[PDB]
Amino acid sequence: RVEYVKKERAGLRLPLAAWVEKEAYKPGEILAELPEPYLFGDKIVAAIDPEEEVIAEAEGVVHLHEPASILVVKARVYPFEDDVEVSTGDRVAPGDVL
Amino acid sequence: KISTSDPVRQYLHEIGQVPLLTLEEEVELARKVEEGMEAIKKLSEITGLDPDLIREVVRAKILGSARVRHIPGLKETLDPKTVEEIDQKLKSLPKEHKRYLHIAREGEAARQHLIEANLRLVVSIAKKYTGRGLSFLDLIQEGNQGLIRAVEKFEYKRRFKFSTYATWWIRQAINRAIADQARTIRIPVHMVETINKLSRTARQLQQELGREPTYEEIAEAMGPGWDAKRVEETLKIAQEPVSLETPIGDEKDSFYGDFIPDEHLPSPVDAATQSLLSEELEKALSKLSEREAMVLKLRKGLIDGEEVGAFFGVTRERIRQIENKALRKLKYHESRTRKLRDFLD
Repeated sequence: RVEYVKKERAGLRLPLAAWVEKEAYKPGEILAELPEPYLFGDKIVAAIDPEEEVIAEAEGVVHLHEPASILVVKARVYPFEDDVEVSTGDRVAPGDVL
Repeated sequence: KISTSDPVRQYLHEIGQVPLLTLEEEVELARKVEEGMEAIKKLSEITGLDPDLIREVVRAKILGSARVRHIPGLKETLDPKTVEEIDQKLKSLPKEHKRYLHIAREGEAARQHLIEANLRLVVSIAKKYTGRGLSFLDLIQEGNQGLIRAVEKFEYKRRFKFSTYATWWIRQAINRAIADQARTIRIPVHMVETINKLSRTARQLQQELGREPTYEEIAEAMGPGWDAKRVEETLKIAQEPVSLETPIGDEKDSFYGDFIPDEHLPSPVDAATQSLLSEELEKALSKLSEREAMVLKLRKGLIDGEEVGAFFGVTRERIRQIENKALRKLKYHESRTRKLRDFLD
């Protein structure tokens, strides 16, 4: 599990910057965000944002360091339902009994 | 072994392993704590459960099992069944409200985390309010309580960081503690500052006279309503008590409390008094008319110290009548057979 990211290139990261560049959270424009080769999940511009902020007006910010904290734990993405014992873990996406 | 070092090492070690970054970590945790609040409230909104209950159930699941609920708070929340029911409804909260549940817990977590990290802050502060009359550990502890207090009110929206905020909320907690627990006989915070002012003033007055100020100077230098009676009083309250058990006389084997006599206890002389007094008082009380003798015997000797309100139905004129005529016949025959004359007191 990594944490914050600056502005070398933004790709595959969480919902944080989504609202920043309104193209993807306002409308479906994250695909066109890839600039010029699209004519010839997250993928942002070539490298336009450099802060851990909220972009109404660049006000709620925090320019700093990016952690890489390795958690030694097992990560399950799509657990399924087996009712022998009480439903353990999770369902695909809807139900979360955990 | 010895207690200061162990705790110092204890939290200094954990800060050493986790100090909070200036901005990021404190911001992070802060944001999470607040969201917790907004979460818990929205939870109360949708559950109809008091935010106090929603707060205690997320606490149990993140801070401790049935063990922490049963011993600390005696027993109103069923150790298992109760808290669990509460967690079930939280689960039932669809995608929308379930979100707040998950946030609340993570928030609560952050909370404790921000609290751990800024413990060096307390100790650094608490370090200076040392020789006030409280143990360093006691001092750090109250200050700790103070930092927890801060956590509840910090608004991260207002850019200033927790450092400067904790300082105040801690310094307040400490000073209070110093004023409330430091002495054997409680003294309100006002009397405290008063005594500090009194002390400080005596200092500036020691400065030039070469004469430990008579309580004249102190009154003057202090201000508006200060007089000799006031300062002599304050410094009389300022002297802490003494030890009923202190090494006395030549320090060999002398314990201070054998010297103090006793007052309520009837020294033999008194027990003998009450015996004759009551037997003789009881002999007279019977040979009389009960009407106004018992009235005044009971009104005076049975409940509390009202001529009119002393006699039942018969008005004042029969009261004074028999009171003063029986009281004198009683006194004058007691003058004959002198038994009472020798003032039992």
